[PDB]
Amino acid sequence: NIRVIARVRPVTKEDGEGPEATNAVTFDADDDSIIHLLHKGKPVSFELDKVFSPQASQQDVFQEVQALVTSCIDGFNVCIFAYGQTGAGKTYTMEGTAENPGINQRALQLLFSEVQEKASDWEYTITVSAAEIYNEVLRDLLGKEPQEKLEIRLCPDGSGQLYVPGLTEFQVQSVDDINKVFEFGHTNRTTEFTNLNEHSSRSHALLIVTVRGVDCSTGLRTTGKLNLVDLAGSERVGKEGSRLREAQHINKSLSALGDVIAALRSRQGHVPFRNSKLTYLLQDSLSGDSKTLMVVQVSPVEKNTSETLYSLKFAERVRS
Ligand SMILES: Nc1ncnc2c1ncn2[C@@H]1O[C@H](COP(=O)(O)OP(=O)(O)O)[C@@H](O)[C@H]1O
Ligand SMILES: [Mg+2]
Repeated sequence: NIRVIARVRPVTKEDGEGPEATNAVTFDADDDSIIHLLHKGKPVSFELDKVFSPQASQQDVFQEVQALVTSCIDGFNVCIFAYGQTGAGKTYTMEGTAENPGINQRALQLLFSEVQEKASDWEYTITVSAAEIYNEVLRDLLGKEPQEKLEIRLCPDGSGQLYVPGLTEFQVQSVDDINKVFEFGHTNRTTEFTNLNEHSSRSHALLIVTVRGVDCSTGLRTTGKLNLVDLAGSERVGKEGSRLREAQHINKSLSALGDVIAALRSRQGHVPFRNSKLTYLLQDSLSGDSKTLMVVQVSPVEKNTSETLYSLKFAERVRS
């Protein structure tokens, strides 16, 4: 149910030239689950569920996702997380570019094509919401300025399921529709009266896709949730006051996410969902028969081996 993989991005301009850009990440010839880090002259090795090299394409990465996405059609819930330091490629993996679309566009494209193949008795509705978690505050990335703080409430039917009053939902039917939603989101982040955080690297951004089906011949209903999560950057911040508090919020929320996934993966009795807004919000898409994919992004170069080490230790911790 719970899988942890790493993606090593290629060298970027930010990596520079000279000794700092020397390669530090190598691999095993036979086992694609192994990653080797050279850290301050000493080798450290890690085992994950799968490791993607700097040659891995967006399509290669999506092969880890396509089966999860089709299960949402059937009513399963899924979370996909991108984790790692700012600059390691989280947004590239999740959103991609026009020339190289990421997981978000490929997942929605696959949902639309799967829906189009269902029998004529079925009616599917696909909607998207987008939310920001900044310093444990939840706001609607697609909401009207000034965006209020949102509450996470228990459904009043006693099911124990959670909902977010006032979170906006956009109906989408095509990749062109989702592109229009994403463009609106980008513009909406920096309006004059916004309460959204300008620095995307310091907040968790969640794209919540809801897939609702009804078999119109019987009234049978399915509800699948696909949560596409571009996490705040994990890098350590050297010792603002407000910058430090922000870094501490991020550290505690990411650590809580790791605690929750590790507890779920090991099928321990107590899963501490309540310890963070992110894990509490997503608990119905993490527990039970839900499926989770954690994608740990790392830089390949010597300059970043401290943060690569921290990121890969996080990956091994949640695996386990
Ligand atoms: N797999 C990849 N292939 C090519 N370029 C990448 C890849 N991952 C990241 N990049 C590039 O690295 C830079 C930082 O990536 P970004 O997605 O902004 O990282 P993050 O969201 O983790 O801060 C961007 O310029 C992006 O184009
Ligand atoms: Mg980013």
